[PDB]
Amino acid sequence: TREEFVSFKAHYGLVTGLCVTQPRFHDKKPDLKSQNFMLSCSDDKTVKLWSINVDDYSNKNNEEGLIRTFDGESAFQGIDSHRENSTFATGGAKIHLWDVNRLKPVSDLSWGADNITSLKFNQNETDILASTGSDNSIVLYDLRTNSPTQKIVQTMRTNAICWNPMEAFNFVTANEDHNAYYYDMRNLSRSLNVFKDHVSAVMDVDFSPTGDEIVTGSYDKSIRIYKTNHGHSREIYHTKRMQHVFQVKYSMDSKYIISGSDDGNVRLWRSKAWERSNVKTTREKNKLEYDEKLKERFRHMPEIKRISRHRHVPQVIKKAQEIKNIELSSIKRREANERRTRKDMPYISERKKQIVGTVHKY
Amino acid sequence: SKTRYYLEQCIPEMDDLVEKGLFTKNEVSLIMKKRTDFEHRLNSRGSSINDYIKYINYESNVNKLRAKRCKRILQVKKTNSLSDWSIQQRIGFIYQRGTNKFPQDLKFWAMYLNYMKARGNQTSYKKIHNIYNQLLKLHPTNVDIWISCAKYEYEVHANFKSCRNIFQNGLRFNPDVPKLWYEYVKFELNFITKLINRRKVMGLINGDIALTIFDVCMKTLGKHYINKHKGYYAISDSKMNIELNKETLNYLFSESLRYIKLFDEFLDLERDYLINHVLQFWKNDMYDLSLRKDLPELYLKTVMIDITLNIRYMPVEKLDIDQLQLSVKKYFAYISKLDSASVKSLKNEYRSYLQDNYLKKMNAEDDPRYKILDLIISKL
Amino acid sequence: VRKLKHHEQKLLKKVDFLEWKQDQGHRDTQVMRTYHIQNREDYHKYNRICGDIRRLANKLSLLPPTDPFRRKHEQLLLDKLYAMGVLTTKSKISDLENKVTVSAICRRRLPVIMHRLKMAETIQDAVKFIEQGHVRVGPNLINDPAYLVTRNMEDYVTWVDNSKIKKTLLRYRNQIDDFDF
RNA sequence: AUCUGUUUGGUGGAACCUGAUUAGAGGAAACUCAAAGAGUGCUAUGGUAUGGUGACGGAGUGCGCUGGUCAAGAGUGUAAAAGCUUUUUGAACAGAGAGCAUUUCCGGCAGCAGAGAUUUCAGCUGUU
RNA sequence: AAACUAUGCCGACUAGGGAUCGGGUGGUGUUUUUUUA
RNA sequence: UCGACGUACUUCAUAGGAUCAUUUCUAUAGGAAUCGUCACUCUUUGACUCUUCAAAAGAGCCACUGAAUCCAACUUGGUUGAU
Ligand SMILES: [Mg+2]
Repeated sequence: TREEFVSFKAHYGLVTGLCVTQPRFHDKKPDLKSQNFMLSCSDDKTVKLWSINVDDYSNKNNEEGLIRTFDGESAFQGIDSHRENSTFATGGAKIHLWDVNRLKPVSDLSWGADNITSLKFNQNETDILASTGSDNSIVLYDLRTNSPTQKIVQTMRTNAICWNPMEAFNFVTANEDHNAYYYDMRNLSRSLNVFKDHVSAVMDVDFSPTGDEIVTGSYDKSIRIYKTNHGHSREIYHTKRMQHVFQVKYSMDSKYIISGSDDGNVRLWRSKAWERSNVKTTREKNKLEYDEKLKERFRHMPEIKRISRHRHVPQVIKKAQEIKNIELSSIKRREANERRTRKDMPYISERKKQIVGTVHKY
Repeated sequence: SKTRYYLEQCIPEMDDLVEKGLFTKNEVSLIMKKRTDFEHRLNSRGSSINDYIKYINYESNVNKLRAKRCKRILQVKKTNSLSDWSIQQRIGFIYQRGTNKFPQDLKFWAMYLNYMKARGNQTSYKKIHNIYNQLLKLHPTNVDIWISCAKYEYEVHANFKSCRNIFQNGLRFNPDVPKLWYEYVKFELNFITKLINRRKVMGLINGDIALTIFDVCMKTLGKHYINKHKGYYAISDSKMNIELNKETLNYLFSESLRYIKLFDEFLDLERDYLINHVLQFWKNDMYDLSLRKDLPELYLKTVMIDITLNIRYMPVEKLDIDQLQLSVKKYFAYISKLDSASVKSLKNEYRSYLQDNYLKKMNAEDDPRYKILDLIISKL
Repeated sequence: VRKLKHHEQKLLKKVDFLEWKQDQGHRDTQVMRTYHIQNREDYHKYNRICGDIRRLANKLSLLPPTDPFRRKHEQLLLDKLYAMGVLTTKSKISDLENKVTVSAICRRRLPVIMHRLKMAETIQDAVKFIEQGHVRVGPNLINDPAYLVTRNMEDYVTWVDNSKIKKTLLRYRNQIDDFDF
């Protein structure tokens, strides 16, 4: 209905994190059917647990508002919750593991003195966690050992992390070098894929629940959608009223995209623009299904490429791409000249360029 | 189109028929042309259930023709290939499509059930249960369905546990139908007679439950009969309410008498004890009406059954004088409490009963009892 | 063709089975209807003559304005066309382009001039009377409805002497003299 | 009334002017033949198409799944409890058709006797 | 004697592309050359 | 008659927004359309026949064979009542 259940003035400062969780108190079972709970953290050094009345079910017929508060020594910057158990983790000057039924962090995790900017729990191997540091690093954790596991330092900071819902050991990173990197947990020396279409920093990334697509929000006032098997966007979404895309999410049906910009509006988008939400007759379904396979077969034809890839992007983005394309051609032309005379100048794959180093060598 | 998909499903069967040599390609073509018209008929607008019946009938003959060519040409009872069960699988599919399209037609459901029951080996009894489950949900208020699956699982299966549950559920939906009560009681005692005979059989080689159903039946049938004949509202006038009370007593009395006839069938059970429970039921005043005062005609029949109760099932050979005296002793007891008009009618009926059952069937010259019977009849 | 749906129309914008660009707007059919031309190619035969006039005028215009040759020929062409009746006025030389048209030539056909002289109620009626041999120009009967009448010859358009139409004209006014007929 | 001449209604529609139209304007007939527009009616129902290629189906067994009862364990709470949570386990019970394997039997052939209207199905014995 | 058809938004302001002049660092292999400088 | 001055008088600008124009896209993501037909009702247009205002011309002559109308004649009903 595009309407609010409730509005809370949660924090005096900035809301630096938010997650929707289903708590399990030791002695009490909350009415998950009639109430939904959300955890918020802010730079005022507190984490608050809220309760909201919902109308999903009519099996009943309150206690709507703040439930519990956690105080912290330092400011918080990112919050996420374990799916299976009630434990949740907050990222500030130190990444802390919390339990819903304890007012203090049950365990403290940290690679070093560097602060953590974001974190995201794994969706299948729920015991695994990944975090982003201000020192251009990605740290992997495992709650089964209650310790960090691996760390890689990249050329630029990564703003957000998302785990593949269908591949437990794969995650994508939103990076500040105009790129998004697809990584394998077990071998972090090399990336699986690189997405290069954006012209400003990528600020958030999200996997479709089917796992075959990702959506990236950028500081260039655009939203791009990528196929996991291709390194270039298939779509760009933009509006004159959207001012800085800071968050992007997929609806759990994979049919819609929710984007939040700094102008104060939360917009809804179709994952596929040409699709519609109505239930289709069998004749409709087959004709649309027939078209999709027919389009895939002739995608390589010149005319079909011309129309299919044509999009109207804002003028600022267009000029950025033109200037960006010229620079890369000059760099490629220039390295080609250098290789003629330079005896020892190796070939480095694009997937391995962004990695400055890894702690545990293999 | 849907038709083309269904026609292509017939192709693997037809490849088999040509391959085995039973049918020639020209003959196979003729069958498909006839099938093509039917499948188009079913998948189009204006289709009726008769189209499904026609197509099922046609497929059955094709099954027969294949069978006879199989013995004539192949000289084999069964050729282990797709052609054997392809027709049978198809006919079942036509039944499913027709039933979904036209659930209202109960005749088609019966044909579907008879067809699937007939091929017990080919179709598991589990599938038969699925058909009944879907049918019962669509028509909960048709008792003939409830008894049918009850009868089917008492005879083909003999699962009194499931059959009892069917009657339990059927009466839950249709408490106002006397017929379902009659069959459940018939099943209930049928379970008893079969049980006692097993005990009797066991010995050589080495009823209240129905009455409770009868009691709840009479209460429940009364409530619904009152709700009917009253419409949306109650009846304000007192006399009219009395009449509605009279109708249900007579309506309920006819039902009770119908059960009385049922008990006679069962020799193993103590019919006299079972009947006496019915007589005791009517002794109690019901709906503020007394049988002796308000409905004498029903009362005289109530008395008459009691008079002959001890001698109802006694054969002429085993006729005991003492038991007859008890019947006559009962006979005089009621006359002292009855009006003259009732006594005369009651006297006529009892005299006819004794004359027809005992006097007319006995030789006059051989038995001293015959003289005693005449003296009683003369004195009655 | 059935009315195209929205998605069909966008993909079939240029489809038109009844109007084509080479039709030139069906100007020929419109002019044929107005003046009841019965020969399909009469318009395009007239069109070629109009083009010949316009071609000559364009070439004449490109000669220097003070040329004696240019002024002589342009006046001669204006003199001749006015006499035929194709041009209503002789004043303006630009008329050779703007006001030289097939309708101007068609407007001098015998059926039309009969209509303007009120000899017939409609151009179609005039064509029928010509085909039925009621109309003479001078002493010659003309059954061709495409005869062009010059301004001078428009004075001699009249009915045939023994025409039944003439009798009705004179009988209506009670001025019929059977000696003449 | 060889009185009077205004009004109302019908008939008629010169001139000027204004507007619209023009291979002039119309009319009648239909179980006639065409080209289009709008609305309405009809289960108009494959979201991934029958239980089945002896490549199979039926019967049985085991595994799997479901419901609640009981017992035990863990957590929480208490002076000790009672009480609450449990994606912790086990027992028996009641099940669904809703999956997975299973060759243990049947579905070739002859005979015995039964249920139903010469044909259909069920049971038993011999045989491949 | 001179001018005589011109013209470019501006700035405290971002990232570039090709070419060129002067200097410096590195690479490489052709001109060059050899203990006279 | 023409000039200069004075007086009087006529004329001349420019904007904001939307839509339609590319056999998708007129540049904008704030917007709306992707289905192999079976019937019924209504409405518009056009043919064929005939016809009015309203007339005009007949590819023309003979022979045979049918049809329709109006009179004459006859037959039925009719002042006890036809039209
Ligand atoms: Mg404008």
